[PDB]
Amino acid sequence: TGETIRSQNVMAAASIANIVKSSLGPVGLDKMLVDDIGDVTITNDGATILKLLEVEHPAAKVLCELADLQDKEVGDGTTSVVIIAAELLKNADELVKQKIHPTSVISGYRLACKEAVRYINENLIVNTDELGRDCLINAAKTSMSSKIIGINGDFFANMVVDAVLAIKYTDIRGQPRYPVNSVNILKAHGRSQMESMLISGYALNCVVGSQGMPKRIVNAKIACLDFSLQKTKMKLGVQVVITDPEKLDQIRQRESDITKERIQKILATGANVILTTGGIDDMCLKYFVEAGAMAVRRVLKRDLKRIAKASGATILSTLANLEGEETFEAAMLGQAEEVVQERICDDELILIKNTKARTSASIILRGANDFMCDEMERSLHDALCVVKRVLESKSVVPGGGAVEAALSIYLENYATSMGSREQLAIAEFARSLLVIPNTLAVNAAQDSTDLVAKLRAFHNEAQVNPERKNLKWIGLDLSNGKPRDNKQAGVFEPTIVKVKSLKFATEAAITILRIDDLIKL
Amino acid sequence: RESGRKVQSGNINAAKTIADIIRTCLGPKSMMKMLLDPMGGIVMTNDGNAILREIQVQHPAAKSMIEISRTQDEEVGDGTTSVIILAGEMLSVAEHFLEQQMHPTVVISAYRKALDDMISTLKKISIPVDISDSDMMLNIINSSITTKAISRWSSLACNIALDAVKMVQFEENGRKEIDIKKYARVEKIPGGIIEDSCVLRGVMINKDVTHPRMRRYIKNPRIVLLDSSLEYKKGESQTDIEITREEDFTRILQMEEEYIQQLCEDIIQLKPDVVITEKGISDLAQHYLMRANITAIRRVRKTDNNRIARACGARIVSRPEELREDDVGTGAGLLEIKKIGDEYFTFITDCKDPKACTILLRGASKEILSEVERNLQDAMQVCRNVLLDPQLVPGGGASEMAVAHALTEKSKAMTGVEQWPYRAVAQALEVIPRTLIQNCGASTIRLLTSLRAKHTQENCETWGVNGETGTLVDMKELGIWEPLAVKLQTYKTAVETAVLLLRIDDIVS
Repeated sequence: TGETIRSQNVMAAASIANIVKSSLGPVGLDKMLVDDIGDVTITNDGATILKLLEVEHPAAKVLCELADLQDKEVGDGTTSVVIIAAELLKNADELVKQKIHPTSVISGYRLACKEAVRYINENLIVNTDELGRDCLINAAKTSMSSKIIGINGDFFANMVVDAVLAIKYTDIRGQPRYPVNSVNILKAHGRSQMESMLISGYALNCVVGSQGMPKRIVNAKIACLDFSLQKTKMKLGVQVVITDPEKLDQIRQRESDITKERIQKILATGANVILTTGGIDDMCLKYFVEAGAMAVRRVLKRDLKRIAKASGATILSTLANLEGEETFEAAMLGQAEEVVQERICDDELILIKNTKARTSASIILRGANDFMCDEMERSLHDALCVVKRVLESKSVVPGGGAVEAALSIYLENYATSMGSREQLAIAEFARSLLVIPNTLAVNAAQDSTDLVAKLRAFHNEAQVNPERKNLKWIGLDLSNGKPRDNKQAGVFEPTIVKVKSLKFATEAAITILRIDDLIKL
Repeated sequence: RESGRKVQSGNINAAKTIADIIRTCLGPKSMMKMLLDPMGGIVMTNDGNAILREIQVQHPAAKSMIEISRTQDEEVGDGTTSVIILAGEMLSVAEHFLEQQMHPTVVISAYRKALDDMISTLKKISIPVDISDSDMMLNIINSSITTKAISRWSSLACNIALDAVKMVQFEENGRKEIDIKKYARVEKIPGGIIEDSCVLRGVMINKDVTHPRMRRYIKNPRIVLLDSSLEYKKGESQTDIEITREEDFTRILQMEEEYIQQLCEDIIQLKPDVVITEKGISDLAQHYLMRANITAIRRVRKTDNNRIARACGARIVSRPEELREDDVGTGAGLLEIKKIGDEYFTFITDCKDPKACTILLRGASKEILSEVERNLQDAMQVCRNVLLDPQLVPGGGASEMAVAHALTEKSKAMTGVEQWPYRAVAQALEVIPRTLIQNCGASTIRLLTSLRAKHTQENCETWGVNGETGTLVDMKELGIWEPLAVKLQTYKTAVETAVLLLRIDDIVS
């Protein structure tokens, strides 16, 4: 115990911190995680596994927690902040053992944790836009597993990454703005893949209800229904009594007719279009087609609620006062500029063009086969995830990795200047910075020093700028250990993402750095 | 919890020890594995299917290898051997040397291009079979039944299994993929002729539907499939309180039977003499059928009516209101209750959503029936695969060496790092020519190099070693067919799988 348990506080970290170093984000290898004892699970993403991992020691206790605390705030700096505590816990490891009360250097690590962000503060980019984040096309080119979309890791990456960046887009409830709301984008395999483009509207995944349901509808009042239109089993209608047989026909005829009456009250109450993520039996659906109104079925939960948001006003997706045997209460009124039921991307689907309350735009990514729609899926979603955070955070540092090599030297310069042991404190904080590019040497199989020492070999003064990847720092690669000018592919980091892990990484150790024993008294 | 080589060499300790006897257990000369049951028993297996089940787990990666043997069993049911063979055959050579070259990675993208050059090699050597001609399939389809070998019904059941997946092929996704099997199903028939083991439309129901009163046949009258509530509902569509009073009792029974009525007002209009009630089946409900001059059908379930939904092509009624013909017993319908043996066989032919067709299999006994039932499998599976993929490829060392030097040529084409996995993956191909000769008893070495020479001249285009003749020969000659279906499907799996456990450098908890 003592320094032993203090090491066990460090060891259990670096032990488990291996699994987050050896599996670093997506490029980290698959790790087989035994759920408890006999149930094994293959996975990765140290931001994730630690939770499926079941923490043995109070050391890794906070690690899974602080990584999640980092992860709750933002998804990056998470699998790392695990290591970085241990990485500092390795920096102060022999220090605490040497002469050092870490209280000295940890408060120096703090000012170091502080002084460093003041480069991250001065390290920003306003327009990363045609530069993207992790390049631009490489927001998708990373998001694309590259087979038929591989060179389209330029082409469709000029699409899906520029989509979230620039397309007319409706946030929650018909809202133009830089999306943190993602983008509605679909995938339909067929035709020519390069033909994948934007549609003006929401791209629906929907069972089309046009039997003579009017396809094109101008000024379309939209009813998007998560509540189905079902049907209701119903007994005898008007009266019970049969003197002559035809009443028994009419008595059981109002089963359909009262809804025929009420679905043309649905004309009266309102909608021109019925979108239903639930079911519409053609029993109800026909009542709309003979009403001259649109009724659409199993409109994708996303796609429908995407309409059900932009469509405006009240919508049955989030509401039910309707039975579907019942007439509408006009809690079902969404609004579309025009609904033109549209042939798109080997799909005949209702495509709701723009909105009354908005102008909607949805790309459909046409798979050469499903595999594009399979691989562009991530390209859809992950390059979505990228630019959303890019639009969410428009203050983002240039460079991910060579920042630390700078931040080493940037801080290591501030080290030698301060003096005394706090000079030493700052230098040992400039060390732990260099493991994040080195855990890139894990997955890319690079050479850590030849990676990181040569990263530090790049400078005039200390700085990370898309100006200079050679005369100074910028970028870094999952492809190499090589800094890059960020628009080719440099690794961008969001500024808000960085200072957090920076902040947090020292905040796991210092308390662990305080606790002097684990055991009973 | 494992890490590094301990995973990697342990990964080698996973699939290879699995795939060790399996190669003896594989090939047309396949040598069974002896097993020792926990009871003290024995199971003799050429199967990669049975071994992994019984044998206890020897490594965590094996638990992953088991499932890709399952995935191939899921995909086909054969190739389960090779998927754990091929992937485990990739694990022994490349990784540790290439971890000494420091990467799982370069091996992966190598495995990926170790995959494609075969996919590049195949399209020549994998060459379209004609699904039109039965014998053009049956040569593949005899190639399916020839190794597992129940010989008598490896004759007829093929033409049956040919017709099976053929008659169950309409398949419409819009892309005309043929995975379509389930419509084709065996029939467990007591007694009867060993022949007339054959494909009939729909699903003749052998499972839960056997009755003295269906009458003995209901042909034109419908078979009525109720998901819905044949039992009474005390309210309109609903139910109300029970009897504490004189007032409440009379009020209850009205809408109860009236629901059964208003059901069988709309249920009787579609003309069943047999209503099969899977749910809502109850004494008073079926007693009503007994009283409705419509057969009361109990001890019957969803599979039944889903098979009857697959038989006449009905849609099991989800609406308590307004039952109709095309709901249940689609078309004029045939419900044919035949005792071949003492089991009443519900024969529901006349399928709507046609080309959904079961397989009437009749032995004189269940074994000689199961002898049809087992031979049907590989046939109809490969039929499915041949109907899926209308191509065939020469088996044995043909695909092995033609890709082997290819990957080797590709490795020389690259002359890089990933060549070394190509060097490792090309040899993974050649353990099968070993495996084929490691069965017959000659020296594969002389033939390996000669099969290298078979590539030196012919690129081992159609020329493999044929396991049972143990010599290096054209398989278009011998008509020995792995399809681009069966093989690439098997090869695809292991290609991912070796990557998978190689994507594992760390096992944890």
